[PDB]
Formats: sequence, C-alpha cells, structure tokens
Amino acid sequence: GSLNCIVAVSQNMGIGKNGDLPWPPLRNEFRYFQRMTTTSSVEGKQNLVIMGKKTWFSIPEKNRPLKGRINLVLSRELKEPPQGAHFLSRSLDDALKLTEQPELANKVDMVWIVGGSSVYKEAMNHPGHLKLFVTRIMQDFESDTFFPEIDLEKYKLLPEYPGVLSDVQEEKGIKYKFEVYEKND
Ligand SMILES: NC(=O)c1ccc[n+]([C@@H]2O[C@H](COP(=O)([O-])OP(=O)(O)OC[C@H]3O[C@@H](n4cnc5c(N)ncnc54)[C@H](OP(=O)(O)O)[C@@H]3O)[C@@H](O)[C@H]2O)c1
Ligand SMILES: Nc1nc(=O)c2nc(CNc3ccc(C(=O)N[C@@H](CCC(=O)O)C(=O)O)cc3)cnc2[nH]1
Repeated sequence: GSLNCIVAVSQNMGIGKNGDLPWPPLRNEFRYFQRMTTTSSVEGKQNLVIMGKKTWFSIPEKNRPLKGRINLVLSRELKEPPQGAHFLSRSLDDALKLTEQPELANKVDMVWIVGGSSVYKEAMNHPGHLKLFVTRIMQDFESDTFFPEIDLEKYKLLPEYPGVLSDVQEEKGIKYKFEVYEKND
C-alpha cells in the first residue's frame, strides 16, 4: 500500500535531544500523534507503527507498547523485539514484507513511520504514495538529531487536510502548525 510519516520538527529541523524531544511536552500535539497513528475505521484491524530502536526507548516505558497500534522496531543488531514491542525487522523492506505475511495479513489498516532520522530519510525515498504529517514547532530548539530536508522536486505542501487543524496552535506558550506533504512518485 502507501506509507505515512509523522514528525514534529523545530524551526532548525530538530526532532531529538538527549534521547527525548527538544521541546517540553505538548499534551495536545502528543494527542494528535496518538490520534493520527491510532485512528483506524476498519473494525478488526490496527495501524502498524514502525520506528528505530532509539525512538522506541525515547517513549516512556508506561506508554510502551503504543496502545491500540501494532509496534514494530527496526534494529540490525537485535534479534528479539525489545520488551513490550510486537515485532522486530532488520530493514524497512522486511517490515513492509511482514504486512503480507501470516503475522500481519489482514491485521494492518495503515502504516505509520514514526522512527528516527534514518527511518524517515529512507521512508521519504520509498516508491509509491507518501504523506508526511509534519508538525512545524515554530521555535528553534537545541537538538542532536534532525529531520532530513523535504525534497520539493517530489513533495508538495497540501493547503489544508481533512481531520488536521489548519490554524497555528499554541500549547505551553509554544506555537506550532500542522502540515501535510505528499508525493506521487
Ligand atoms: N517527531 C519527533 O520529534 C521525533 C520522532 C522520532 C524520534 N525523535 C527523537 O529522535 C531521537 C531518536 O531518533 P534517532 O534518529 O536518534 O534514532 P532511531 O532512528 O529511532 O534509532 C536508531 C537505531 O534504530 C535502528 N535503525 C534505524 N534505521 C534502521 C533501518 N533502516 N533498519 C534497521 N534498523 C534501523 C538502528 O539500531 P541498531 O543499532 O540496533 O541496528 C539504529 O542505530 C530521540 O531523541 C527521539 O526522542 C523525535
Ligand atoms: N507529530 C509528532 N509529535 C511527536 O512528539 C512525535 N514523536 C515521535 C517519537 N517520540 C514519541 C514519544 C512519546 C510518544 C508517546 O508517549 N505517545 C503516546 C501518548 C499517550 C499520552 O499522551 O498519554 C501515544 O499513545 O501515542 C510517542 C512518540 C514520533 N513522531 C512524532 N510526531
């Protein structure tokens, strides 16, 4: 099928700091992430969330696995899914493979990439339809991990998107904007 990426990025393209988010917790932005990644109208099926190993451990243990979603972790030097994770794959291809194998066949509604820099960079270059759900955190934040540039040659910003607020949001005195990008490539 198609892939969704979801990310929140500072104005300096930061996504991470010290294995956590660069900004303080934004409850309603987290609830947006939860709603977008969890929402599945197909009764009997759940969404697949795919993430790198560091992203997995950046989720507080009490929120692992991400409830109402199939949690799959990518790791090349791990051979059991980390404690609480539903699946492990050695590559994005292997994770997508898994979708049409007995483990996940007719179990998976949508696929959400939530995983770190390398997972996004690869997902973003994957053939077929891609949507990037990008929360623009409209402050600079000190960050050690960054979201790759969005290639405008293939990706276009959609002006609005059904189910996504169009106006700038503000929580805990931090403004942000929900964006959705799309390629057909
Ligand atoms: N929206 C956001 O703001 C957002 C989203 C995600 C993460 N973050 C933040 O970013 C940081 C974590 O992201 P990160 O980029 O540092 O790490 P990450 O991509 O979650 O994890 C890196 C590790 O995951 C595994 N991995 C990554 N790509 C893989 C692939 N294609 N195949 C197999 N395994 C793969 C590797 O593990 P092995 O070494 O075991 O092979 C790699 O060392 C944290 O600070 C987190 O809070 C923020
Ligand atoms: N838009 C967006 N915002 C983010 O903060 C985000 N974070 C990651 C990676 N980090 C995290 C960290 C924590 C949780 C988390 O705790 N999620 C819970 C929230 C539950 C609650 O608020 O009580 C969840 O159920 O989804 C998810 C991803 C990936 N994509 C993102 N995308």
